[PDB]
Amino acid sequence: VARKERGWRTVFPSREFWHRLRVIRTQHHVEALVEHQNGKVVVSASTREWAIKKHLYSTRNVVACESIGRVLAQRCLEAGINFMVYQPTPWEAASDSMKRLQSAMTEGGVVLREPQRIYE
Amino acid sequence: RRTPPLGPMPNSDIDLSNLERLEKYRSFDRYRRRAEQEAQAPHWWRTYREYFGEKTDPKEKIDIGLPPPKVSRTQQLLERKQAIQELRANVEEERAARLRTASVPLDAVRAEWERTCGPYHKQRLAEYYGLYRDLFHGATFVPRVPLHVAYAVGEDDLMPVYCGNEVTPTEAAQAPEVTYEAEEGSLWTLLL
Amino acid sequence: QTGCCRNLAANDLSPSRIARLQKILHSYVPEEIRDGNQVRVTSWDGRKWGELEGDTYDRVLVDV
Amino acid sequence: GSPWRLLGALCLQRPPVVSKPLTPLQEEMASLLQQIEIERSLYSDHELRALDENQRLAKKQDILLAQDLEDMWEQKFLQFKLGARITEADEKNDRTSLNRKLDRNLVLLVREKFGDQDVWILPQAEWQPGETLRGTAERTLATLSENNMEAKFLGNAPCGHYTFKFPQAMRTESNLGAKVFFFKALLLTGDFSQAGNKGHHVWVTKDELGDYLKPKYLAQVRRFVSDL
Amino acid sequence: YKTKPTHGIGKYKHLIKANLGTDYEYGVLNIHLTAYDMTLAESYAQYVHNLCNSLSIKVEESYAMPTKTIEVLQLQDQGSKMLLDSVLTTHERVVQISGLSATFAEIFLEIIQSSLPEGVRLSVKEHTEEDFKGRFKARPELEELLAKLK
Amino acid sequence: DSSRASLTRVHRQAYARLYPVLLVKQDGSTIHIRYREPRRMLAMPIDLDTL
Amino acid sequence: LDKARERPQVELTFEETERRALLLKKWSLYKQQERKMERDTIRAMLEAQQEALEELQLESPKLHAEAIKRDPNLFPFEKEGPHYTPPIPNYQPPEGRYNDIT
RNA sequence: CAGAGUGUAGCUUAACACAAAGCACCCAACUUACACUUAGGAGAUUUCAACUUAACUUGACCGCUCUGACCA
Repeated sequence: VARKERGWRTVFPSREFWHRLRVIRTQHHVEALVEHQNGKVVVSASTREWAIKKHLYSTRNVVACESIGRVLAQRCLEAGINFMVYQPTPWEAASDSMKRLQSAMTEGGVVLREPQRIYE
Repeated sequence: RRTPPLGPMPNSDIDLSNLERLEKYRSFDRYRRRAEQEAQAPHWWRTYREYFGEKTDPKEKIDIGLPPPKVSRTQQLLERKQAIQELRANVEEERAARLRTASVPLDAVRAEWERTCGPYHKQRLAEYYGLYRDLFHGATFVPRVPLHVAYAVGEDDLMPVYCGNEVTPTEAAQAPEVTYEAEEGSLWTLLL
Repeated sequence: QTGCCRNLAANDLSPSRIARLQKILHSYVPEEIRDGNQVRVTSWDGRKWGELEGDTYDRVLVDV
Repeated sequence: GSPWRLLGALCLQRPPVVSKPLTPLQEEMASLLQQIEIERSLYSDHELRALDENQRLAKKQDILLAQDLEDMWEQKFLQFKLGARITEADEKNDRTSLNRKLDRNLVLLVREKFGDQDVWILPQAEWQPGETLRGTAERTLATLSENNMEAKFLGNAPCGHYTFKFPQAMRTESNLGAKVFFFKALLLTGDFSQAGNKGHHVWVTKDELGDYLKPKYLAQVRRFVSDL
Repeated sequence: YKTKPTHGIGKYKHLIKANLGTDYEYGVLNIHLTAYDMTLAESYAQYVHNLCNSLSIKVEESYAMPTKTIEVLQLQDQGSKMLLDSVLTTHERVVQISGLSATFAEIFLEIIQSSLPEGVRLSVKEHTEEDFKGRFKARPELEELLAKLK
Repeated sequence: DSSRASLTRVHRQAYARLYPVLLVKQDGSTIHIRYREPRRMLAMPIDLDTL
Repeated sequence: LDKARERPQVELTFEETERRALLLKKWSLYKQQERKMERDTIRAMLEAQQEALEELQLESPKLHAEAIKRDPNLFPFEKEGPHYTPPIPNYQPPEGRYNDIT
């Protein structure tokens, strides 16, 4: 029943959500962020931490991206977050690493679509 | 009538003389990353954060938690670099990484996560729910000692409570199981 | 129809005549050829083409 | 005037005549490129020729077969002898002949006598009024003993500088020191005569350039001399 | 608003772009790469195109020249009639650069000739006088040019 | 170095097989090129007209 | 366009695929050093060239302006690639004829 | 040769600690080529100590630069 920040039809990305799955992949490390619409970050999962780095041969491969999603999906259930939006670019959507990250979140119990707001 | 600006112009630093010999973005992603950085910077003009961003006091929120543990960075880094080389030494790990068949154990990662950066993530997660805002009126504390609380449902199942997970009152009808790592002779106080 | 022209510059001063040209090309020539810059349909004075584009085209057809 | 003498040096270099041999890692990659190329290419006119003949011969007017034609080409190649990539001068270590080290670039060195002592340096000539600094470097070729060579000068700016001072013996207010400017050029064609070779000049690479040059002089030359 | 101190914050066209060779720089250079192997000619032009960008040198255009087919005829054994032996195809690649300093020309020329593979010919000629730079123009490009005259 | 960009392959989707062959010039020099047939060496003859 | 020129695609063994895969990763590092050496080579030439010009300007300002000017005689510049074998001093090529198709 | 100065892979006033980061660079695919993107690769604290967190502070050691000496 909480209102979503609708609008921003002429800019990307949109704002009509409560939580947004934002993935930041750098030259060496890959970081996935789950943040609220207000800008506050809910939970984070990145390859920079020693917890995941010690189990990854490479932090910049497809395996690292899939591994971040599996770890993040477990943390999303712990945090109580079950629904979030994913807003990738057309080339990022076609990328193989992002496809496995989406599968990891879905297999982790997280739905990549938020339910529509109830107005009445 | 023209009024001089109250501050530097957004694109004033760019030199228009040698415009042809300047590196361009050449991509959408490069501009987006630069666009996000400036959107998080204060400006002298009216901005979205001014009307919609959550106002915060200039005073830094005080800390009432335990002092941080003392860790030797040089010794800690030395072991990590050696472990990576040994992991990269094995050709099976590279083949699994190249064939995209490898995976990480979630339980082992969380156990190491719970001790290294678990308290810091929980503190940030607690702030989202406004626990520090309500319980301590904004005062924050790092949960240095992890707390394990789980409710006994039936005789074999357990419902752990990590941070804000959904728990029904039926599962919370009785006192849960409370465990934590502590030294002998110390005194503690539980609160719900 | 010849298919020998990679880039075309069709200019007529009257927009009404130009609008007829677009419909004729649309009805006959498939959109894929007209999709790119291969066919450029503009409505300007032909006297400008003697200065704006000098020595650009090898074959010029002038029906005044 | 100034107490520093202007000398126009010249850096004549011989471009490689033969390609540098491939490294062991390059050999594996080059063979890989050929193997990938075959697997992603269609049958040629000759490969289709072999298939047609084999099917026809299996059932049973082409006089020359595909396999027979390949044999003729192989025999002709064996009769032809390739030129020696490693020349006799490399075996003899004769650093005066351009035929040596065709794979690597060569640097010309001439031995001149200063202060009753022989020092190997690049050819150089003192600058003169009413002449460009580059033009003095071109004059160095004319001063060479019995040389018939054509050099291609690249640009007009000097490629380096070396500074030295007299060892308190010839040091004077009018003559305090000198500054040499290095001009690089490419040896298109020609070579020196057979009158004098060993004591006159040598041709050495960058790796073996330190044997003749001084430690201070070698440092300034290795900056504008590459070893690619 | 114009009277507001934040006037002009949305201006962007002054950050967007709307040949003569001086005595210090070379105006137009055409780097012709002739080789009988098509892969070698394409690869060297690709290396030069990457090299020019790394050195902050503008590349105007990268294109190819029409293939020239040359038949090789050899005298028959103990005869007088010419017989076909082989056919060689001549491939040429052109990389056009502009904005090269006179001082940097010596360094650039040495780098390319050192990296020139076997069987590939290097040919750089000053073709700025030839001009004939007839290129098809897009509508947004052409519209701005007409507005200047109007 | 001449090997800066010499080691390459055919960048075509459809093409016939090519072989590494030697091209003997009018001065005896040889270069490596690609020929349709597996002829290990080729020698360019001197033209009679250019005399 | 005929499909009769197509060749059968023989399956690649795991050892062959492993050999190719490990070869490409080592080839990427090999080419990185060649660029690094070439990058430093250009800088070494450029740094010495600029410093030499500075010394020439103080010694003679007029000669400094003459060197920095362009060289019209430099272009056009022609250069041929290396060969596989050195030219034979005593070689008589066979007779022949050339025909050009355009 | 001393004399001063200086020090994280190319760059950075990145490095509170949870961690040695970001960018640039390198290969391949795609492109005539570039660029974009995808898929991959290589990386650094000069070295030892100081009550310890110390890439950070103090010297020592060590690596470069700079002015004279030395110099053809």
